[PDB]
Amino acid sequence: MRVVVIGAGVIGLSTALCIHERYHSVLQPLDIKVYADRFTPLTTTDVAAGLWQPYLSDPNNPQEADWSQQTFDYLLSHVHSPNAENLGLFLISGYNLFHEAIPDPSWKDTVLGFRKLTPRELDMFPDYGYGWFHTSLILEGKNYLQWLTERLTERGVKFFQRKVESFEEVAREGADVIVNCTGVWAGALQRDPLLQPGRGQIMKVDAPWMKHFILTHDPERGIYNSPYIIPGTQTVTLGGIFQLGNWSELNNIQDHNTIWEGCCRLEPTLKNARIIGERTGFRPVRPQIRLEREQLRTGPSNTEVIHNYGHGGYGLTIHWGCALEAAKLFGRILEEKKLS
Amino acid sequence: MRVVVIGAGVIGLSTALCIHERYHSVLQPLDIKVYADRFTPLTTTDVAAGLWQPYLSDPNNPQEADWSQQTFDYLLSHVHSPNAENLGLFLISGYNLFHEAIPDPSWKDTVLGFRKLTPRELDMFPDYGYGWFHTSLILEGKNYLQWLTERLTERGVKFFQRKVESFEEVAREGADVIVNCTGVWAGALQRDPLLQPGRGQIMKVDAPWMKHFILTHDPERGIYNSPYIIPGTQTVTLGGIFQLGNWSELNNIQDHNTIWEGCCRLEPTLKNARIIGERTGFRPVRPQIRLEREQLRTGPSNTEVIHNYGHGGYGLTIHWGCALEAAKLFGRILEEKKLS
Ligand SMILES: Cc1cc2nc3c(=O)[nH]c(=O)nc-3n(C[C@H](O)[C@H](O)[C@H](O)COP(=O)(O)OP(=O)(O)OC[C@H]3O[C@@H](n4cnc5c(N)ncnc54)[C@H](O)[C@@H]3O)c2cc1C
Ligand SMILES: Cc1cc2nc3c(=O)[nH]c(=O)nc-3n(C[C@H](O)[C@H](O)[C@H](O)COP(=O)(O)OP(=O)(O)OC[C@H]3O[C@@H](n4cnc5c(N)ncnc54)[C@H](O)[C@@H]3O)c2cc1C
Ligand SMILES: Oc1cccnc1O
Ligand SMILES: Oc1cccnc1O
Repeated sequence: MRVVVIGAGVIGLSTALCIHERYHSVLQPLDIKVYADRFTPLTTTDVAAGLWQPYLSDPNNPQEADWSQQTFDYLLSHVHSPNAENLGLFLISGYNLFHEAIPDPSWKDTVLGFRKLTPRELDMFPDYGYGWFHTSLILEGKNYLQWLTERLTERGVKFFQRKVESFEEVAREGADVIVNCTGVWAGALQRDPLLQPGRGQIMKVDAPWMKHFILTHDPERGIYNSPYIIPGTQTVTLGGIFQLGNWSELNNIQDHNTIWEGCCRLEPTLKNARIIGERTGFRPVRPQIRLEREQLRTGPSNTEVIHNYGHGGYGLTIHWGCALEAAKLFGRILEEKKLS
Repeated sequence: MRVVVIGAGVIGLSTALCIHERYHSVLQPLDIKVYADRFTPLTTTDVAAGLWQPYLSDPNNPQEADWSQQTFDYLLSHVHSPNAENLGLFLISGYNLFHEAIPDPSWKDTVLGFRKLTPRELDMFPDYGYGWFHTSLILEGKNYLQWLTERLTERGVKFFQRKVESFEEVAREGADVIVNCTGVWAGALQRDPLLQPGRGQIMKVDAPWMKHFILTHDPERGIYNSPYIIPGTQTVTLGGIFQLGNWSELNNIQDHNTIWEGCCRLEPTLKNARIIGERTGFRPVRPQIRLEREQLRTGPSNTEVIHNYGHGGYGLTIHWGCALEAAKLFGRILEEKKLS
């Protein structure tokens, strides 16, 4: 039973882990290998602040609401363990701000102590007249990736640095199952007109007095395109850039100024902050996550492919539920192959 | 009009400033001097984390409730000014934890978004079965003292390092008004059996993933004797030591282990925190603050004394209200001296 996971971002590594921990005791030769073009300092997952918050509107696929929920419940049950720091997991509260009244989010009961902003609170934000406060979680991409990595290593999973040119190439070389977690780059292996980059650019700043996240929302400009501030473990993330179809993996002066003007307007104390770093990445945007099986007809017998990609701006928020679901699909392959 | 402020902790410095800004334009020869034995790194004020939160039970003197509200309102009006960091002022949310239901506090409408804990939140704290969540402010002593100092200097207020042996000594050398801001040490200038040290000890820790304050309450061990965790700007404060009558300005191994065990039980992730510093200070405990006038019968004509001391575990919380009220008493001296 030879398994190749393509992708070493959050989706790949979590999925790889979830499959191993669930089926290594019911499969004798269960070889799991991770093939990736880039690893854990240099993926999109690394660029993310790691805040748990799904989109405000209900998911096209209501399944996604569950996957996010399961991810929250799971992370929360580990927020008070000696590991948390190593994962980069911790609790944070903060504000979602809007110009006008809007309906509560579907997830309002997943988070802790979700409530509307009282007028006292809104006065700290001239530009805003409505919003929420709640306590969520941060799972810092970098850390989380390192942790998954050493968890995978100690479980025997081998890692290889390579670009896969096609599914067949990997099946040809002997994989029985292929787990496709190639993110925004999925379409280079199998055309997907629905999958597209939402370019994001962030600034890492030194503002340790910042203890709340602050997300602003403008329907006029679109989701993820309004300034946000998200404190991390060691630094504070400044953002508010979302540009569909842009493939330029390079920091942009204009976007820098936009991050900075928006965030300073939002929180004046930020002016005396020190700029540490800046980064760009590509949310793998898609009307819904592709997470399903496909029998790839190649040679004598077809090899099995589990797709797990298109997590847009919520990959950390949802990764774990998706990983449990990929593992499920994996178990169904086994029983059909009469190996369970 | 020669004015002497005795004391350079938060009470001295804020009262000095408050008096200058309110009366420098209505008195020509208004000279203000601060006499203190210890300054801004070496005061009890500096040992304090800076959380704004009055005692749970109502004050002996209900005036104190306003003085706190006033301090809060004022600090909150500057939370977003571009000075804030220099002040060491910032917003923070957090938990008050209890073993049993208790009535809401009187200040519940001063803080932001005050509410009770939901069951989900309580599960993060086995040992506790009830509590609060709300958003407050932190005014870090060290920074705030540094800030007042530069404000006072540019106002031409002179500081002198010296231990004052008596009120007479000071009046003898020319002061018309004396502002008594000598904290826990006040009894040495005028016996006060009501005033006593509530010794405290705290650990400063490197735990920057900690974004919430956590205060625990136990009636069996009593106020400030229960473990607490309070994130600052650069470090986190570990505490929960209150000992009436203890005059030992020296870090105690036992207390160290108590802080540590209590806080680790409370937040297991603190196990891998790095210990940076440790400090001891003396809460100026007294059944109520002494903030009032006294005409001290010295030499030919008596000199006026404003007492401002005995702020216990809540000096930073209340200091501003206290200063405005000390200035008011000052205004009354002037009109009696027929000089307004
Ligand atoms: C700026 C920003 C902020 C974000 N903030 C949040 C947040 O705050 N909270 C949240 O939940 N989500 C957030 N996200 C979303 C999150 O960043 C992404 O959803 C998530 O990282 C998607 O990860 P992935 O594993 O799908 O892909 P990636 O992390 O990009 O990993 C894809 C992997 O596949 C590999 N690969 C691709 N093609 C091949 C190939 N042909 N051969 C070999 N290897 C290949 C790549 O090398 C890489 O290893 C944010 C996103 C951005 C851009
Ligand atoms: C461990 C600990 C933690 C605390 N945490 C908090 C908190 O989180 N939030 C909060 O609101 N409060 C807290 N407090 C309470 C706060 O620290 C005190 O209320 C406050 O510092 C008292 O300030 P003060 O200016 O009266 O006295 P001090 O800060 O001690 O200043 C007194 C000054 O008077 C001088 N002085 C005294 N006698 C003489 C003399 N004869 N001649 C000359 N100078 C003299 C001293 O040198 C000193 O300069 C804490 C206290 C402790 C001990
Ligand atoms: O830019 C983002 C901010 C928060 C969550 N997801 C994103 O993509
Ligand atoms: O130790 C303390 C913590 C918070 C407030 N006051 C104190 O004294």
